Amino acid sequence: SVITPGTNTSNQVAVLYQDVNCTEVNVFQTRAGCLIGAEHVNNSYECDIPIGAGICASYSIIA
Amino acid sequence: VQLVQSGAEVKKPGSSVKVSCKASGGTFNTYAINWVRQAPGQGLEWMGRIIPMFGIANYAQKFQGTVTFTADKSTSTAYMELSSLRYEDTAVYYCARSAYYSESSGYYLDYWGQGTLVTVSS
Amino acid sequence: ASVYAWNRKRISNCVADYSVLYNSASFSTFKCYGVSPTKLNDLCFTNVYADSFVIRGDEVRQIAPGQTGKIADYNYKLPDDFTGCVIAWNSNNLDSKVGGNYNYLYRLFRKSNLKPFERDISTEIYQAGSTPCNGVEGFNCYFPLQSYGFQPTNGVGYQPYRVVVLSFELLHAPATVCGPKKSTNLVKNKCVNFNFNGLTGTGVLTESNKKFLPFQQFGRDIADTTDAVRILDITPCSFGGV
Amino acid sequence: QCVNLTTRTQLPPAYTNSFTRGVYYPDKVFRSSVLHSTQDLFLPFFSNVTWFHAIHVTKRFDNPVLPFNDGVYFASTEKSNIIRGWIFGTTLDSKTQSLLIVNNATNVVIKVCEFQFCNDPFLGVYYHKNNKSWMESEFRVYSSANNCTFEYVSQPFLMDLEGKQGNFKNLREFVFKNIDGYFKIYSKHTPINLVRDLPQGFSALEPLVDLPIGINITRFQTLLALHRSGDSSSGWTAGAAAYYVGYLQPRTFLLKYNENGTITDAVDCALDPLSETKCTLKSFTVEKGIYQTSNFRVQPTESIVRFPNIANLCPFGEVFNATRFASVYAWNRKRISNCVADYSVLYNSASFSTFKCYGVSPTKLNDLCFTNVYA
Amino acid sequence: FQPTNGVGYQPYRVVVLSFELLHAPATVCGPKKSTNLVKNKCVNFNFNG
Amino acid sequence: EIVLTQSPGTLSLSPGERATLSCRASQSVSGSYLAWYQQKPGQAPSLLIYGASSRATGIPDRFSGSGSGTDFTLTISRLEPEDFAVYYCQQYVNSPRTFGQGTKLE
Ligand SMILES: *[C@@H]1O[C@H](CO)[C@@H](O[C@@H]2O[C@H](CO)[C@@H](O)[C@H](O)[C@H]2NC(C)=O)[C@H](O)[C@H]1NC(C)=O
Ligand SMILES: *[C@@H]1O[C@H](CO)[C@@H](O[C@@H]2O[C@H](CO)[C@@H](O)[C@H](O)[C@H]2NC(C)=O)[C@H](O)[C@H]1NC(C)=O
Ligand SMILES: *[C@@H]1O[C@H](CO)[C@@H](O)[C@H](O)[C@H]1NC(C)=O
Ligand SMILES: *[C@@H]1O[C@H](CO)[C@@H](O)[C@H](O)[C@H]1NC(C)=O
Ligand SMILES: *[C@@H]1O[C@H](CO)[C@@H](O)[C@H](O)[C@H]1NC(C)=O
Ligand SMILES: *[C@@H]1O[C@H](CO)[C@@H](O)[C@H](O)[C@H]1NC(C)=O
Ligand SMILES: *[C@@H]1O[C@H](CO)[C@@H](O)[C@H](O)[C@H]1NC(C)=O
Ligand SMILES: *[C@@H]1O[C@H](CO)[C@@H](O)[C@H](O)[C@H]1NC(C)=O
Repeated sequence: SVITPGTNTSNQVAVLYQDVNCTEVNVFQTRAGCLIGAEHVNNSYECDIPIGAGICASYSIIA
Repeated sequence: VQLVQSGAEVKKPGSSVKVSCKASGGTFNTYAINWVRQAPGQGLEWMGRIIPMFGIANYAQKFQGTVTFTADKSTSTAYMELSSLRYEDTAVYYCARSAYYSESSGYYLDYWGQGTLVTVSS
Repeated sequence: ASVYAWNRKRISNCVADYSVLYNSASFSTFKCYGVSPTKLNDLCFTNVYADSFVIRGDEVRQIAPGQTGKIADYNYKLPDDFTGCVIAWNSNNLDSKVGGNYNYLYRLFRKSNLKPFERDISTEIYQAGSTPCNGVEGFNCYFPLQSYGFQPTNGVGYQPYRVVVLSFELLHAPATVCGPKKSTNLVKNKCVNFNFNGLTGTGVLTESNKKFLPFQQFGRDIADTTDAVRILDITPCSFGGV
Repeated sequence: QCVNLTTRTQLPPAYTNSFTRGVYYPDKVFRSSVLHSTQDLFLPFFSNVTWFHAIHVTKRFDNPVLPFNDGVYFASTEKSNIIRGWIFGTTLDSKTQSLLIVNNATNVVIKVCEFQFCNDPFLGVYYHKNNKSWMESEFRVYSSANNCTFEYVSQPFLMDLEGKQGNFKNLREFVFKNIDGYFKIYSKHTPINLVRDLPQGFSALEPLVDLPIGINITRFQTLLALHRSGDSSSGWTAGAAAYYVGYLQPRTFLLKYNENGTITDAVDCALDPLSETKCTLKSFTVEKGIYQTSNFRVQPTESIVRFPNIANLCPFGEVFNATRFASVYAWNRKRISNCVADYSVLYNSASFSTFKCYGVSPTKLNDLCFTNVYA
Repeated sequence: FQPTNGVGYQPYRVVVLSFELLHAPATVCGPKKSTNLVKNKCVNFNFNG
Repeated sequence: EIVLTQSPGTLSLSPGERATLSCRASQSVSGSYLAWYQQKPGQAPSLLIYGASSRATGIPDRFSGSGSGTDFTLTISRLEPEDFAVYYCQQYVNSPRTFGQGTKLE
């Protein structure tokens, strides 16, 4: 899955491998898979790009 | 069927020579031509073979770089060139036939020419 | 030319008379694949590729696409689609000589099968054993090339067939070769059956304001259907429901 | 007659980054205002291409051997027409049929023939100090040409031949492809106003010609025109120019046309995930969101076969190494049943004069299932 | 057969082996070239057919 | 390189009896790729046999090969005065068609 904030906004891209333990191929592992290219933060905001399993992403790209 | 050979060559040491084996009609295309040294008072040594259709000549390790094999598709004549006359190169070279094929795997010398005597003189 | 050295000629920028071939009927095999025979072959091709060889009568079948044999895998193969024709005729008088003619050669053995089209002229000694043989005829290593040997008094399976294999690329964009049957007839603004490169269809010709390029003949809009053809626009005549 | 070129200072090859350059028309079909996705041999976006210089200042005379894998993109920055053409082939020693392109003033002469190419094929323009005039002087490319039929003609006009002062002003883009017995040359010309760089922007590459040759090409050269005004083997002036060489690979590109017939923009699908999702959506603008584009999968490293081991062994040793063998009239038969067999047991000793096998042969077929074995 | 004699006049033991090629019973088979195990990586496996 | 050694170098001694001319090789001759040759003095060799035992055109079947493995036999069943000539061997297995040293040389 390609997570983007829109070409009109920025060209930054986050890549989500769904249900893949991607230790063998900014890596963040969740039960929905593993996300690369977005910095995980400890805050909680309104969901913008629904990744899944209670995890969302928003615009650098944060998860 | 008849493969007449060139006459004896009067070659002073170091002077090159080219033999002239003459193929009868139908000999070159169907069959390969091979050269044997037949050194004086000694045995027979296989210099190499000429494929007169695809122009392929392969030589043994001993004679490599010392002899050149050429054949003329038109006039059906076989030629062997000696780079220079080294002292041991005196001999009676012979040209013979071959099969150079798969179905017939006997690669024997079908018909042999009369022979050419090379030496320091006559 | 021999089967191993399959000669190719390019038929370019000329009108063709496919119907003289059909009405000759002297050719032993005149099988056509993809293209239809019986006067329907006179349709435009980008390139007409002709390859001619003299093969044995029994080996004619192998030339067909997706067929396997010695000739097919070591001398000449055909692509599976094979938009084109296979043409053969018996050259027993012309290509058989008394005492046999050994001027025609087939590749009995080779290391691997070939590409769909491939001309191997190599004379490297085929290897059948551990020993290299130094590219000389020894045990378990023979000349890959093997003779035919057509004889005047011989079986039909063992007599020479002159074979011309014609391939037809149906891209049709260059339009080099085209049947002289059609004419211009100066037709526009009416429901007609357009035909400009051997691609038939129905519709109304219309003047074209779009600008093409010298290398461009056709123009296709969305749905990959013919819209403009060398410049005239193709607009199908009115249709609808009642 | 060719002369070996000396007084050249060695310098490691240079490389530069090409930005969205090397896109041509995939076919001869007119399209307009449509996003077309096609797979063909293209130069990758933001790739590396090799840079070759020629600076008067050594003299940097660059003309080495370059491979021809699946097609070559050749960009040329010029102001005095230093590059005159190219040659293509496999050995360039007249053993195999070769090709050569040369922009001669009288006629372009694409020659497809067996040429005995020398070590340093080149051209040379003489300069006269008596009056301002430049004329072609030397042409040392080939020596023999016997076995061939193809030869061409065209109508170029007298060009400049003079070495102007300043920066590069002409960009010549070429793509040479060899497929289906065709040598396709696609060309474009552009006016550029830089000094020593790679021009930006995007430009379509129209088909110039499609030679129907069908030859095997593996190595190719580049032909330069030098300038002269002591020794002829060692003395020459290079003339200021540069040229870029790149290699195409099979990729899928999404192209966006205009109301006209030209190609205005293109994107490489396999460049980065952003371009991947642009190709997936069949659009050049991607709205904010999450999109499933591809599917990652681990490719198997190797193939493994584990079978039951040899546990029952056939008594071939009993039959072969027996103390007493039967007479010919009383031929003795033994049945080898229900045991795996060491078919690697009848030639490795090769004591046997004959391991002449009929029908089965000494092969893996030997070392295979047998209904009954009679010895 | 005599000890000092030509090999043409010397004994050759011959062990004629008859093998039919239908192979439906398959009573005798080769070792079948078993390889080794390489687990913990994606692999194309073929255990016993 | 497969060397050949002819064993009876001068057994003939103006022979009036059947002969057993021999050739032996370092590696066994594979698939009977051997030949024999008739080199009458002052003249070129003439093929006598090919394969192992296959006879030749215009050469009587009294000339008989009897070899396998290390191919080694040329047998004159009834000896004739005119046939006297140094006899040579040649192997087409691996070797650059090398010859032996001759068995019936004076
Ligand atoms: C030019 O492209 C080449 C690709 O062949 C790059 O060459 C090597 O790239 C690796 C990693 O990508 C580096 O570790 C090497 O140091 C590179 N250089 C060599 C082998 O000379 C190269 O990076 C690209 N760019 C330039 C400026 O050469
Ligand atoms: C073009 O010629 C080259 C010779 O340099 C061919 O490359 C060889 O191909 C043979 C197979 O025919 C291989 O056994 C060699 O190992 C190859 N050598 C090298 C250096 O690559 C090439 O295959 C030819 N291409 C075509 C299409 O005929
Ligand atoms: C986004 O779009 C608006 C109008 O559609 C435009 O003004 C703006 O420049 C665009 N953003 C960028 C970064 O180009
Ligand atoms: C699989 O994912 C888990 C996350 O809970 C991780 O601890 C484990 O190391 C991963 N497996 C491998 C082989 O890396
Ligand atoms: C993790 O979360 C806690 C509580 O929200 C916060 O205090 C801390 O700074 C966070 N750390 C990072 C590295 O985000
Ligand atoms: C003047 O130039 C011409 C070529 O343009 C040249 O042929 C001629 O030799 C020149 N004159 C002198 C005196 O060199
Ligand atoms: C090539 O031309 C030469 C003439 O120099 C002549 O040998 C013959 O016509 C041709 N040979 C081959 C092998 O094509
Ligand atoms: C390209 O299209 C524009 C319209 O936007 C037109 O003005 C221009 O003339 C066209 N180009 C050519 C070469 O006709």
